[PDB]
Order: sequence, then C-alpha cells, then structure tokens
Amino acid sequence: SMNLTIIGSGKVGLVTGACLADIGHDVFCLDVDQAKIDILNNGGVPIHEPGLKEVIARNRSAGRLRFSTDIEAAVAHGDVQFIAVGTPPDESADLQYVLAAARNIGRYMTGFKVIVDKSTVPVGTAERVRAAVAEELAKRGGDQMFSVVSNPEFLKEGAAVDDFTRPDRIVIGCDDDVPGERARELMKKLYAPFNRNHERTLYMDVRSAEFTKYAANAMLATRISFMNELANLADRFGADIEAVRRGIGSDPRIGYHFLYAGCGYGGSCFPKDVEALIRTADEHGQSLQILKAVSSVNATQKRVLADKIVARFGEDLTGRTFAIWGLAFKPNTDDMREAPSRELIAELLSRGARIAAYDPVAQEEARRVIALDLADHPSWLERLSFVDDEAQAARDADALVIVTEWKIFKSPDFVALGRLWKTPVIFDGRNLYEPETMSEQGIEYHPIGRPGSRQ
Amino acid sequence: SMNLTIIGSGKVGLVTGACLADIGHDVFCLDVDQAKIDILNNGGVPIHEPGLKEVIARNRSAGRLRFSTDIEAAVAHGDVQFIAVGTPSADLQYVLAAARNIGRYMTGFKVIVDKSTVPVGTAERVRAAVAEELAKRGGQMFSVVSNPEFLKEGAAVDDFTRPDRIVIGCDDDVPGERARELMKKLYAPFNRNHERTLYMDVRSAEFTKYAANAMLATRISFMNELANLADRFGADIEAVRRGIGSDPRIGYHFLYAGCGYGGSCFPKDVEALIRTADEHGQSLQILKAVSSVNATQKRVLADKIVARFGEDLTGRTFAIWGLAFKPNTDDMREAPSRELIAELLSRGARIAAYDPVAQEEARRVIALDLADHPSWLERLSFVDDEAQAARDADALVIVTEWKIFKSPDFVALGRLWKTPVIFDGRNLYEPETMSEQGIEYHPIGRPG
Amino acid sequence: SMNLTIIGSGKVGLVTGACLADIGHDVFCLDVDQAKIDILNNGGVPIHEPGLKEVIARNRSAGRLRFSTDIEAAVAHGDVQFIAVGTPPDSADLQYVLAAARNIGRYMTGFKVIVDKSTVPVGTAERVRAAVAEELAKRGGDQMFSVVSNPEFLKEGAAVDDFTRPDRIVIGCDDDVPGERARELMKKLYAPFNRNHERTLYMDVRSAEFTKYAANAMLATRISFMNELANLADRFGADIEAVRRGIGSDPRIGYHFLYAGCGYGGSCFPKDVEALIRTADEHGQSLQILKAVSSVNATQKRVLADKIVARFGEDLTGRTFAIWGLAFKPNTDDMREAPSRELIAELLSRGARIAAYDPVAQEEARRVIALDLADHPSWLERLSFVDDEAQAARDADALVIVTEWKIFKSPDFVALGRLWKTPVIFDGRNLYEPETMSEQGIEYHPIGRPG
Amino acid sequence: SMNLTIIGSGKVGLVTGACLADIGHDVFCLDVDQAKIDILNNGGVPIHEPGLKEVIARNRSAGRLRFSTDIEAAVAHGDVQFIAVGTPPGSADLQYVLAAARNIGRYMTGFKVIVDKSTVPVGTAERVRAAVAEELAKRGGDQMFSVVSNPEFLKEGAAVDDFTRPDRIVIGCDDDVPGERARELMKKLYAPFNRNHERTLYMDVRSAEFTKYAANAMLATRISFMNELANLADRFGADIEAVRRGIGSDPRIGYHFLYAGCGYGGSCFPKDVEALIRTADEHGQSLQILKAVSSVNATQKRVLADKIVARFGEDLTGRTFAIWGLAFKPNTDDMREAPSRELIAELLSRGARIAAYDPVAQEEARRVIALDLADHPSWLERLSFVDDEAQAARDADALVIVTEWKIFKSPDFVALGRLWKTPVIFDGRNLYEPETMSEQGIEYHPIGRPGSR
Ligand SMILES: O=C(O)[C@H]1O[C@H](OP(=O)(O)OP(=O)(O)OC[C@H]2O[C@@H](n3ccc(=O)[nH]c3=O)[C@H](O)[C@@H]2O)[C@H](O)[C@@H](O)[C@@H]1O
Ligand SMILES: O=C(O)[C@H]1O[C@H](OP(=O)(O)OP(=O)(O)OC[C@H]2O[C@@H](n3ccc(=O)[nH]c3=O)[C@H](O)[C@@H]2O)[C@H](O)[C@@H](O)[C@@H]1O
Ligand SMILES: O=C(O)[C@H]1O[C@H](OP(=O)(O)OP(=O)(O)OC[C@H]2O[C@@H](n3ccc(=O)[nH]c3=O)[C@H](O)[C@@H]2O)[C@H](O)[C@@H](O)[C@@H]1O
Ligand SMILES: O=C(O)[C@H]1O[C@H](OP(=O)(O)OP(=O)(O)OC[C@H]2O[C@@H](n3ccc(=O)[nH]c3=O)[C@H](O)[C@@H]2O)[C@H](O)[C@@H](O)[C@@H]1O
Repeated sequence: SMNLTIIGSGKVGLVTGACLADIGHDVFCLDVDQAKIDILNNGGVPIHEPGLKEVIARNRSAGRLRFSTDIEAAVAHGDVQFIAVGTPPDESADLQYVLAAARNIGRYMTGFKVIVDKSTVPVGTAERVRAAVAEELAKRGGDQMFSVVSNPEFLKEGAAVDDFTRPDRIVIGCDDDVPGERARELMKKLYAPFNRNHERTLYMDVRSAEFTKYAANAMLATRISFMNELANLADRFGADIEAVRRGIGSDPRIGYHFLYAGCGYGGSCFPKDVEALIRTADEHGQSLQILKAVSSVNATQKRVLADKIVARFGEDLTGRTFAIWGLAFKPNTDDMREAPSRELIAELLSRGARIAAYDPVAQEEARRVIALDLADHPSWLERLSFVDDEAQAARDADALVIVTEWKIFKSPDFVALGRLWKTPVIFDGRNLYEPETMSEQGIEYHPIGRPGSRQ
Repeated sequence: SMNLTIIGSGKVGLVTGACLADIGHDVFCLDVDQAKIDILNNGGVPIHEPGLKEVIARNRSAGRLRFSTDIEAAVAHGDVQFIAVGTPSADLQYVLAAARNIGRYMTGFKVIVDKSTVPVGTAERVRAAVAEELAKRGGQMFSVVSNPEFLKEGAAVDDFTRPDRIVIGCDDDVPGERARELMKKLYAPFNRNHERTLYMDVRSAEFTKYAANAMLATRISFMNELANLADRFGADIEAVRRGIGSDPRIGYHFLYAGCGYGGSCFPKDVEALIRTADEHGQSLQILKAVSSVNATQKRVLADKIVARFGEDLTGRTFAIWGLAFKPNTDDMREAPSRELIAELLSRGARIAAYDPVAQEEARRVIALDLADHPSWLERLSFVDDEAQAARDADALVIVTEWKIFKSPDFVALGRLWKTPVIFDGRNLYEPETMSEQGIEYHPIGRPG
Repeated sequence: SMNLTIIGSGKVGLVTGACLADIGHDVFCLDVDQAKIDILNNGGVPIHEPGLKEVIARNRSAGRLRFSTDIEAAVAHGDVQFIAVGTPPDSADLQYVLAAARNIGRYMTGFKVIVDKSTVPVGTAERVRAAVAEELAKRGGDQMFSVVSNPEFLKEGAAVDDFTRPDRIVIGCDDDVPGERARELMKKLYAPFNRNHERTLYMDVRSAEFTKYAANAMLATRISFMNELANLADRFGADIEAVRRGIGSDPRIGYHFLYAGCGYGGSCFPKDVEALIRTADEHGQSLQILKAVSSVNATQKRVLADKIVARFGEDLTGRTFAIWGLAFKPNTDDMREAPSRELIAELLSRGARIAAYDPVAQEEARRVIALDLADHPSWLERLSFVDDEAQAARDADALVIVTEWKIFKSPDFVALGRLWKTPVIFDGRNLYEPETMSEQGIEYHPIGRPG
Repeated sequence: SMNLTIIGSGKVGLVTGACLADIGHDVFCLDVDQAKIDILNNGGVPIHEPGLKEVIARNRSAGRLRFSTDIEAAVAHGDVQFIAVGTPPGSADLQYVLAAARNIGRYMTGFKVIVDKSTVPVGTAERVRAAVAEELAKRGGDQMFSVVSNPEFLKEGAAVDDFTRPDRIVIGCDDDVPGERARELMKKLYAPFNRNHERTLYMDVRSAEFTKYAANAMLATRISFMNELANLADRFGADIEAVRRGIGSDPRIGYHFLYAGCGYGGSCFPKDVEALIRTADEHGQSLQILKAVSSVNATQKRVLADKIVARFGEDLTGRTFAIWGLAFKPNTDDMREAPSRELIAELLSRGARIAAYDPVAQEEARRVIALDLADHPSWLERLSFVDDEAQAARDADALVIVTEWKIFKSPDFVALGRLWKTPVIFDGRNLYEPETMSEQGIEYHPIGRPGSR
C-alpha cells in the first residue's frame, strides 16, 4: 500500500484515483476547479461513468480517497504523483496544464518523487516535464532526485471503470538510470495486483511508451477509415460491406474488431490524437501519408448521410422534416465532442429542413453544443427541436436518420412509426438492420456500404 | 465424395487439387503447359511447397489424382470446375479462356468456382462467356461461385487443410442455391469442429479477398511510417509493436516494420484494387498512401547506406543476407532485395549475396532486371555460405529474416569483414547485444 | 424475429427470456407460481441479478416480454418452447420438466421445437419426447416436433453478461428431418450471437446433455485438485499460490479456477457432481476421479473448524468468532451449500459465540441457518448477525474469512485492533499476503500457504 | 555473457546447454559416460531431438560449447552450475544428483550458483545444500553459495522449440543474501527471454520444486478425467470428442490435453505422478484424486485388449493383429511406459501373432519388448516388425492404432482392403470420423465414440 496523488479530476484522473484507492492505496486527488472538488466531496460525479460513483463513495468513507484543491498538501502526500490533467487542441496539443502541474511538484518537493505522465501527451513531453521540475529544484538548491515515467491510459469513455480494473495491458516507460530503475520497481509494486494471473504489465523506455499511446489510437482510426473507404466502394461494386467485414475479420491476423463502417469516428480522443500525431510528424519533417489519408476519409464520411439525403430529396430541403436518432459520438455516453450528428444536423438545417432529434442521454449536452455551433444562424436553431421519445421524432418526417447505434434503436415499433412519419424512409449511418427485413417491413432503407431495398 | 476438376497447376490449383483429393474426392487437374503436366506425372513438383510432393504422390497412387492437358476430358470429368489459373492491371484472359472451354463442352449442370484472385464482378464476365458458348449450342444450367484462396506461399498445404475460414459466394436463385449445397457437401470435412465456412453473395466474396490483402498491406505500411517517425522521436518501433499489439482490437500480427512488403500477391492485389476503384470513379486515399509508403521503404536500406558511406560506393563491398521476398520460399517477385541490389550496384559497389534457397531464382531475375547494365552484373556475385559473403565487406545488410540469420558466428565474421557494420531491414537482433559485440548496428525504427 | 415461450422463471428462464426478447423476439414467460408472476408484472425481480431489472423493464414496455400463469396461452404462443424449470435433488428430480413437457403435448397446434435448457441428466430429452408423443396419441396428432438440448452456462450473479456475451452456445439435435428443422430454427434464433467468431456448437442431443455435466465436473475437479495440493503444501512448507501461478502459466492448464480455499458451494456444482456420480452408478460405472473430487470437498468444508479447534481446543465455550462472508461466493446472496453454514454449525456445537457479516446475504443466511439448526435452539442464541464488518470483530478470539467479497480485501486493521480480543485470522480464501499480515502484527492462518 | 556448466547430457542437459550457448554463453557440458561424451565430440547426437544437432554444431565451432568428462575442470569453469542429471529407480533416485552436488562442493573456488534443473522431489534442494556445505566443512571453506530451483518444461521431441520459446521460466530462490545474489544472476542469465512479455516467474525454492510435479499431475489428471468420461460415453451413447469441444470452449477449462485414448505413457508423467503420490504418503497424506488418476490410466492401457478379446474371444490363437504406432507418443522414439507394450504383451499371451509398425521406434521397441517378454521366448516368435505400415495388415483379423503419428491419418484403405482378412480397426487415438469409416465399409471401434459395422 502506497500514498498516491492524482492531478486532474476528469475521466482519466477520477477513474484512476478512485480505482487505485479501491485496491488499498491512499489516494489524494487534486484539482484547481474548486466547484468540481466541491461536487465530488458532496457525493456527486461530474462524469457519466457507470460504476464510478459507488467506487468513489466506498473509498471515501473508508479513508482511502480524498478530494482537494490544496496544491502543497497534494505534493506533500504522494511519493508517486500522477499527472492526469487535460490536453486541449491549440493553433495542436496544449501542454500548459501539464507543465504547470510539473512545476508545482518541483516547487514544493520533499524527497524522491516518481512523476507519472498519465495524460495523453506528445513524444518527448516527459523530457519537458523533467526540465521544468529540475529547474524549480535549481531555484531551491535541491539534493532530492526524481524520475519521470510514462504510463498512458487506455480507458474507453463510458466503460472506464471496467477498462481500468481489467486492462488488456499496462504500459510503463522508464529510464534505465538509477532513479529510473527505482521508479520502475515502485510501479511494479503499485501495479502488482493486476499481474496475478497473466502478466499484464509491459515495460519499455519512456519515449516508446509515449509513442505507443498515439500509435494505438492511430491504428484504431485507420481500421475505421479503411472500412469506410471500402464501404463507399462496395456501393459501387454492389457488394455488402458487412459480409466483407466477417470475411476479413475471420483472419486472426486482422481480427474482428473496429471494422464497423458507418458515418465516421468522433469523440474527445481519436480526432485530437490523430491530428496531433500528424502535426508532431510534420514538425519533425515527416509527412504521415496513411494517417493523413485516414483523417481525410473521416472528414468526408461525416458528410455521407447529408449527401445521400440531398441525393434523394434535392439540394433544397425547405419543407422537409428529418428525425435524428442518436446524438452522442458513440452509444453509452453523453459526450458530443466531434460527433457526426453535429455535422449532419448543421448541413440539413442549412438547406432549410426541420430537425427533431432524440438521444437517450445526450439531449442537454447536444442542445448546448449545437447552439454554440450554430450561433451565427439563430434562424436555423428555430427549425431544430429535441424530443423525449424516439417515436415522437418521427412525427411527419420525410425520413428517419440513425447516427448513433444505441441499443434501443435495434428493435423499434415500426408500426407505431408507420402511423407517424410522412414516408417510410430510413438512412442508416450505423448499419443496425438487415436490409431484407427492412424490405419486407415496407421500408425504403439506405444503409452505408450495403445494398438497400428502396421499397 | 465428388468428382472435381481444377484448372491451373500453380500454387493455388496444385495445392487445392491435391488436398481436396486427399480427403477422398476424385480430382482431375488440368493445365495447357504440357511440360508442367509431364513433370507432375513423373513425380516432380514445379513449386517449393513443403508437404506437397508426398500428398500428390499418395493421392496419385491411390487413383484420386490425375494430371493432363486434355481439355474435353477435364470438362467431362468434373461436376464442380475450379478455375485456378493465373492473373498477370489484372489480366483476365486465361480465366475467361477456361470459362469458355467449360461452356464449349458442357454436358449437364456444372458448378464453376472462381478460386484465382479476380476483380469484383469477374464472376459475371465468367457467367456471360459461358452462357454465350451455350447459346452457340442451344443449351443445361450452371452457377458461378466465388471461393477465394487464402494460402501463404511456402505454407500452402498447412493453410489449406487447417484454414481460418472458407469463403463461399453464391447467387440466391435456384441454380445458385444448388451450387451452394454442393459446396457445403464438398467442404463438410472442414466443418466438423467449429463451423469454418462463411457464406455470402459472390460480389462480396470477390471483394473480401482484395480487402483482406489490402488490410494486411496497410498494417505493414502503417508500422513502416511509424518506424521512420520513431527514428526521429528516438523511440523503439518494436516496443511500440508490443505496446499496440496487446490491444486485442488491434492484434499482434503483421506489425513488423522493416524494408517493405514483396511477393506475388500484396503488390499486385493492392495495385489492382486501386485501379478498379479509380475505374469506378473513386480514389482510395488510404490504399494509395499504403502503396506509396512501401515503394519508399524498399529504398530505405540504400538511403541509410549512402548516408553512411556516401553517394559514390565505388570501392565498397556489401554482404547481402536474404534474397527471397520472405523466408521459407524462393519466390523473388517484388523482392526488396532486388531494388536494394540495383541501387547499390548503380553507385559502384560490389555485392556478395547469400540466400539458403533463392540463389538460382535471384541470379536469373536480377540478370533480367539489370540487362541494360552488363558492367553492374560483373560486380555482383552469389556465395554458398552466409559467412563468405562477408569477406572484405564494408557492411553486412540483412533483407530477409530466414532463421539461420538469427544466430550467426560473430567471431568468424569478425575475421572476415572490413568493418563490423550491419544494416538490418528486419530487426533480427537486440541493439545492446550488438553494442556489446562491438558492432555498428543500423536497425529500422529503433535506436542503433 | 420469432415468438418464444420460456417455462420457468428462475435464473435460467428469467434471464434467458428477458435477454432473447432484448434482441427483438416476442417472449412469453410462463410459470405456475402466481406470486412470482405477480411480482414480475409489478416491476419487481425475485433474484439478485445485476442488469436484469432494466432489461426486463425495457422489454415489457416495448411489448416484447410478458409474464403469465396461463398454460394454454403459453403453448399457443411459442413455436419454440424453452423448458427452463428447476431440477431439485432427490438425486435429480424430473417431475417439473416432465410436467412442462406434458402440457406442451396436451395443447399443441403445429410443429413445436422443445428446448431442454434446464440442466437435466443424459437421456432426459428422450423422456421429454416420450411424454409429448403420448399426449399426442391421446389426441390423434399428425403434428410433429423435435426435442433439442440447449444447456445453460450462466454464472449466478453474472447471468446477464454471461448470456449476452457467451463463450459458446451448445445445441444438440437429432439428424432426422424434424431435428434438422429444429436445428435451422435454432440457427436462426441464435444468429445475432454469431456475427464475429462463430459461437455456436452443434452436436447430437445426448452429447449436449452430457457436456453440461462434464463442464461442471471438470471445474469442480480443478478446485478439489488444488485443495488436496493445498493441504499437501502445508506439509512440504510450499506456497499453494506460488504453485497456482506455476502451473497456470502452462496454457494447457490455464490460470482459472485453481483457487484453493474452504471448498465449493452453491446451487450447481454439488448437485451436478452428485447427479453425474449417481447416473453413472446406475449405468454400472463408478466414476473414481469424480467420487474423489466430491470427497475432497466434503472434507475441505471442515478445514476452517479443524484449524480453529487445533488452535483453541475441542471446547470453544467462552470463545467468540467473527465470520466475514456468508454467501457461497461473492456477488450473490445464494446460501445453498455454502461453506459458511458447515463452519458456523461446527463452531456453535462446540460452545462458541458467532458474529457473522455479509454485505448481501444477511437475511438469506439468518433464514437457512435457522432451519439448519432448528433442533438446537440454544445454538442459535449464540449466533448474531451484524451490519458492519468491523462490529463482528468485537471481543473476537479470531476473525474467519469464508467468502472473498471485495470489501474484505482492504480492511481497517487498526480499527480492528481496537475491537478483537486477539489478532488472529483464519483465511479460507487467501485474501492477504502472509508477510503483510506479519508486519501488521497478525497471527495468520491461510489455506495452503505458510502463516 | 556468463560461463555456465551443465551436468548431465540427456534431453534436459543437452538441450539446455546447447541452447544457452546459442544465446552467447560459454557452456561446459559435463558427463561421466565417456562414450556419450565421445559421440557428441564426433558430431553425433544420442537423442531424437529435431534441431539439436545443428545448434550443437553451430555452437561448438563457435567456441561456446564443450563436452568433457573432466569433473574438476567443469566445477572450475562455471559460476552457475546446472544439475541436469537423471532421476531413476523404488520411487525417485537422488544418487546422481547428490553425487554432482558433492563434486561441486569438493572442488569449489568462489561463489557458485547451483541450479536444480532435473525434476527432483520437494526439499531436494536442501539435501543438495547439505551435501555441498559439508564438503566445504571438510575443507574449511569461507566461500558461499545458493541452491536454486529452475525446473524444466520441455516436451520430448519438441525440446529445442520449447526451450527457446517457453511459456514461462520458473525460478525458486532463498531470500537471504546469497539467494538474492543467485536470483540476480538468474535474472541476468535469462534476460534475452524477457524482451517481449516478461516470461520469468520468481518464487521460493520449495514452491518451484512443487510446481513441476503439480504441473505434470494436472496434465495427467485432465487425460484420466477424459478417459473415464470416454468409458461413460460408450454407455450413454454419447461422443467423447463432441464433449471435448463442448467443454474445451470454456476458457476456464481450455482445449488442450483433453484427448481420450488408450492412456498416457513416457518417461515423465507416470514417474512424476507416482513420485508425487509416494512423497505424499511419506508425509502422511493420501492424494485421492491423483491416486484415482493413476488407477484410471493403468486400466485404460488395458482397454484395447479388452475390446479385442470381447470381439474375437479369450483365445486369440490363430488371429493376427496389425499394430500401427509403438512410441509412447508421436514424433519420438521413446518406448518408456508406452501403451503399445502392455497391448502387445496381452495379445501375445493369448496366442495371437503381431506385426507392428512405427516410423521411428522400431529398433527401440524390438529392444524393450524383448526385455519385457524375456520369460516368454515363444511369444516373441509370434511378434514381427515391418518396414511399411500396409505390410503389417497382411492377413490381419484387425488393425490396432495406438500412436497417432501423422502418416496414419490418411491411409490407402483400398491397398489395405487387398491385404487384411477382415476390415476391422480398433482405434486408441480417435483418428478417423466414424461415418467416414462406415462408408468405407470398415468395422470401426474408437474410444468413447459410437463406432460402426
Ligand atoms: O485515448 C483514449 O482515451 C481512448 O480513446 C478511444 O476511446 P473513445 O474515444 O472513448 O471511444 P471509441 O470506442 O474509440 O469510439 C471512437 C469512435 O469511433 C467510432 N467507431 C468505432 C468503431 C467502429 O468499428 N466504427 C466506428 O465508427 C465510434 O462510433 C466512436 O465515435 C479508444 O477506444 C480507447 O482505447 C482509448 O483509451
Ligand atoms: O493472395 C494470396 O494468395 C496470399 O498472399 C499473402 O501471402 P504471401 O504474399 O505469400 O506472403 P506473406 O507471408 O503475406 O508476406 C508478404 C510480404 O509481407 C512482408 N511482411 C509481412 C509481415 C510483416 O509484419 N511485415 C512484413 O514486411 C513479408 O516480408 C513479405 O514480403 C497472404 O498472406 C495470404 O493469406 C494470401 O492467401
Ligand atoms: O451450472 C450453472 O448454472 C453454473 O454453475 C457454476 O456457477 P456458480 O454456481 O455461480 O458458481 P461458480 O462461480 O462456478 O463457483 C463455484 C464454487 O466454487 C468455488 N471456487 C471457485 C473457483 C475457485 O478457483 N475456487 C473455488 O473454491 C466458488 O467459491 C464457488 O463456491 C458455473 O461456474 C457456471 O459455469 C455454470 O453455468
Ligand atoms: O516433465 C517433463 O519432462 C515433460 O513431460 C511432459 O511431456 P512428454 O513426457 O513429452 O509427453 P506429452 O506430450 O506431455 O504427452 C504424454 C502422454 O500423454 C498422452 N496424451 C496427451 C494429451 C492427451 O490429450 N491425451 C494423451 O493421451 C500422450 O499421447 C502421451 O502418452 C510434459 O508435457 C512437459 O510439460 C514436461 O516438460
């Protein structure tokens, strides 16, 4: 059992801190946003993460988990200091809060600290974190040493508590000098309870660990863009992208996962990380061709639903009504960041249509961000409504558009719907239904990468 | 037990036919190259495929496997006719020619199986050709089926008998559903544990084959770009591989950066898919990038070498370990070694190449490659022993990671080369092992 | 989308019915217990299964899931009829299964596919087939059917996850023409579970029936195997946990279910192991390994008392023991065959006072332990249940751990130090690292490790 | 790079020594059998291990691998001393291990790390420690050492692959100062095996010693487990192979080592399972599951004869049986504890003639069966060996398959039909699919499945 400090209280820090406490460590979770800290200390949780509330509560009442804004108390407490603060897009990749945390650790250090970069940060960030802390130690005459370590984060939004407790792997990057080898043993000790069956931890140098995180997200992004290009080609060949998915996923060298063509990828991670890796690379004088292509295919894909709609109803959608099913960038979250629904709704509104959107969870967040998106077009927002019931969105719709494959959308009341829409047309950005089931249900179906039914 | 005909006697047809026989079918293997057929009938095997000779022999002597050039007897024999001929962007002549013959001499209901890798919609052309030759005859029904091939060169017999999956594409009309049942019957012995077979429409089966090879190609090019980025960040591409392969969504396989991909399949298929797409008015951005990264990567060894010894390599000698496009084959098609050796030769160097298996094939293709430069060829030799290549070398270059190169006699070598320098296009050795062995190591995507 | 009927509303039927609905099927869930039906139709859930309430609710409001006691309506509804009723030892009581089978035969319209989901002895599907064919003969029936075996692989307390993301789905069918028809229907029904890897596994019905037993029997064998080695480790002075990692790292053996402790319990392993032994004796064969496995477990359930008696004496009058964990495993409230019951009885019989704690099974335990010990009112007066783990430790001579619920993994050893009489812990689950206990000043008695 | 000595030149020592050299260590391989040493120094290899010859050659010519009978030179050379000598019979014979230990103590210079590689009984490392500390007392020795357990997990005939790409490496060390020093040395030694996943697993020495036996005992249990269920399947009319797929698909159970058949043999499982049972009775505990496991195997080795006698009668005089497979498993020539030996004995004793075939073990089988049957010269005259699988079938009343060598998987059933007396096959390894046999006109008797006629 060790004393750990986590700096930052978002998905990464909140989950990491709570869960490391849950295995018997004494965790101090620090943040500067006093309201966030106040809310946590009053039994609330600022993020939609199944499991997280009960774990936080359990460990607070047990004396293992504390929330505060006391910077000095935080650095005093932990021998291991996790940097888990955010990294906002710039112009790409804003290191200010990370370096600020690093500075404070250097400013008030007593003895040997292990400083862990948990937040997703660009290769070499750990050297800047080391330079910042070594300096604040020079302004103090410090014969106290430290090592910076890379321990990236692999949590999926809305599945973060499971992903943390039952990880595929744990990546640790350490220097092989003497401080580094000391920090390494401490990480070994810290993560022991995760290595009791298969050995889940994976050791490397810090620059490799930093890199790994980006490459991992970049490959997952490539897989998706890959299938999306092929899906648009399938429409031309008359093939079925879903048959092809089973077809190539059955080769264990490729695997079955993340090959789901649709209306593109969004969220707080892929687009940021892909972009950041492309920039870093251009800055080192290298042009990532494949990743550049991957990023371009996605920007295009986010426009595919509008294209299909415009191709079917015309350039001018004045007088049309579209039901939108699903707003969040993926199911089981309320995160609207980079969500395909936002680009879709904008295009449609701009061409004169009325939109009735439904999402089991993201209604509020969507209303907020889409209002900001469209600030310069008040008159568009007047043609956008949110409804409380999936079927209600369909009232007088020329078509229903599915953009996030939430479970409730998989088995709808097609008869109740038949009584509501103007025409039984569905555009499907996630391939939820089997075309010929749609055909027999009398529905004009427009999937992505498969043949439709159109009757 | 059914009677099958296989048309074509290269890797795909030879292995397919022999192996389908070995499970009790009566296989007629047809080809027009009489010499090939003569060789097979005299116990020889025109391809380097472990296992294949014994399987062919076993089944010939058992009366289940026959080789001939008799077109009509072939068509007469098989109720299922596999088209397994070659496809030299994307030349359909031999496939259509086989299709015609089947139409020309058909008796009853045939199931025609496109096994050879062919572009989406090829099965409709094969259907049109055969229906026509049936109209010149007042004709009996048939269905064209897609059943792609997933054999790795040099491991083809294993890959056929214990497949990951079997892909079958059929129409859902009544001929098509009849062909389907026949395929079900034919492949029954492969479905006795897990159900290995996967049914779909024919255009999707055709597509699957290309997408699969294109995804594999992407994974490689992907890691190669990252490898060249690692060199700049000072990261270790191999650590990264472990780092991202441990995510089961990504997987551990085909993430080996190096000097690029080669051979008779990836380059052809990736190019073919790009063309077909442009022809349908779509530009595959990712795949084009993937193809461009590989053309570049095959030049990476030369670049590192020129960066270290200069633009003019006159008076240098390089040892080349590995010629074949990958280990455990003798196939020199699209092999990185060919681009490397050309570049080096063109800048004045002497080359001594070694490969456990491909020496003859390499000598042949490299002579053709460099026909216009006789004087280059005079500076190229092949040797019989890996260490001999090293005699007076300024450096040793590893381009194919055959097993014997994994544990070399670094002392014997030390007695032979001019300077202990190794460029490594496959990342065989651990850098610090090389450092302690006194060796100047240039890996791909790692610190040296 | 098909119309399915599920007969029985316990773990197997409730979860199976709700979850098959959730993928778009129209499910009629039938049971005779009107109170159970009434509770379900009023938004309640008679079992502790995470996920299950929301899935039931979701699908009721969507018109895909219905609960009733109307036998005839149930048979009329489903073309596929799941028998998921219970099978109470005896050894192995088929009455409710046969009774369900009869009703199906009694009111059948057209071709039915009858699916034995409940765990039933090899050849049960022939008895189900005989029962239904007869009721059809009392009716002059030119309607056909096939009986199918589709065993269940749900873990209590993880049943909803286990159903939706299964290792494999086992289907056993005849290869006559009715059977091959039922097979296609099962293929159709289970399609959505085969979209990545092919999860479904076809075989004959007797082999399917058998598989279920052999699967539980092999898991039981692994545990009893490690338990015997654990008691051997105490003699060699080795560490059973080191050995577990030692042999678990061979992929032929694997890492799971090798956790020695105070034995196995619950509503499945003991029943199924016993059943398979009986069936075998009835077929003139003595399963030696399984018999040994069963005997090792009966012994292991006494190990905690033995260790305790060896330390404090044959007469425990004047001693007090804290009991942490009552349920047969963590994350359930099921007290069936729970080691804690044999432990608590032994200890009470020798004069001790017991204070037991469990985060979930308090009520269930109080109920079953009262029945266990009905002949011994005076024993029960020496048994209390407490609401807070630490409270159990008040004046305890030792703390005994019998179910490794997560909250027990990181306890307040100082708070405890202020409460117990002596810092002694007997550990039936190996929760703690011995030398951590040593430095914490604690006299630790694990199973199969040095203390 | 370290200097290592390996004591003993059998599978364990030969492979270990050669392969540790192959990663750059300087290996001295010691043995007392001068002929064995002579054969190795002349490019020969006393064991059937694919890959081994080339590795040995490679490393000899490179100056990293040496074979000798010079005891003192051996002790002088290695700072790490692997005990890899044999452990024969009585249960579990420690004499050669203790003798090696003594020599190490007799001639030690500085700090040695002594590694018990050979499979030895729990607490053997204390006896090795006692023996060496004593020989140091007869010499007045400051010099310290630590005994370490590093068990072996090689499969016979696959030993080179299994060594170089291991599932895990098990190391047991004391946690005193000598022990922690030996631990670091082992960490250093095995580093090149930990560059991807960390393959090495540290524990105390008694647990390491135990691990080795439990691992074999669990593998043995799985097999006997399936064999009992196989015999129960015959009664229920179920298919044991369907059950295998049925329970293998549960990742908690896994797919491996669930092949019912005519039992387990070889130089390891029976020895180790027996040893574990004895040690246990000696510590006053009766291993019930293991005892049953051992009992089920002894019985299974008799199943083929039982099925044959049930079919043709108590008296097999005038019958002839083809035997396909002799080695205890495929890809080896090891006849130890092979099921074929118990089968052939039974059959011969009832008057039958036997024609046996094996692609590799013919010589070794002739030798051991002759010794098994020394007291029955007349039996051996009714036993022949043949060079071609099909020749065994000449006039056979039946063909019996006991080792599932690959060549048996696709036989010339027509060629055979022209040779045997009746088309009858008893299959102790379940090679063929029953209904394929049925259509081929063959009376098939598999283990734990329904047959034909
Ligand atoms: O860096 C991070 O923090 C995390 O980023 C991602 O997680 P996240 O963005 O929350 O969720 P994903 O499940 O990756 O969703 C990505 C987007 O791709 C889309 N997608 C996903 C899969 C697919 O097959 N097709 C597809 O379009 C999803 O709808 C979603 O919009 C990764 O999945 C995590 O492993 C990583 O730790
Ligand atoms: O279409 C076909 O008939 C076959 O082509 C390919 O196989 P192949 O070209 O024989 O050889 P691979 O083993 O795929 O290797 C191709 C190239 O990839 C390179 N490679 C592979 C993996 C890797 O990580 N890095 C890498 O550079 C190899 O050096 C090699 O030159 C596919 O792997 C087969 O599944 C397929 O059936
Ligand atoms: O037939 C059934 O319905 C189910 O029965 C069991 O599930 P369950 O009864 O919930 O309990 P398990 O999780 O199997 O645990 C069995 C007992 O063995 C004990 N055990 C388990 C694992 C172990 O390593 N050691 C050990 O002592 C557990 O504490 C528990 O008391 C099986 O695990 C399921 O696979 C099966 O579907
Ligand atoms: O202690 C040792 O030296 C070695 O002993 C065994 O290896 P081995 O003796 O070569 O034989 P195995 O391949 O393990 O099989 C042994 C016997 O079990 C039989 N077997 C195996 C698996 C199965 O499902 N059924 C079965 O009958 C084999 O046919 C053979 O008779 C162990 O597999 C290795 O872990 C260990 O390193």
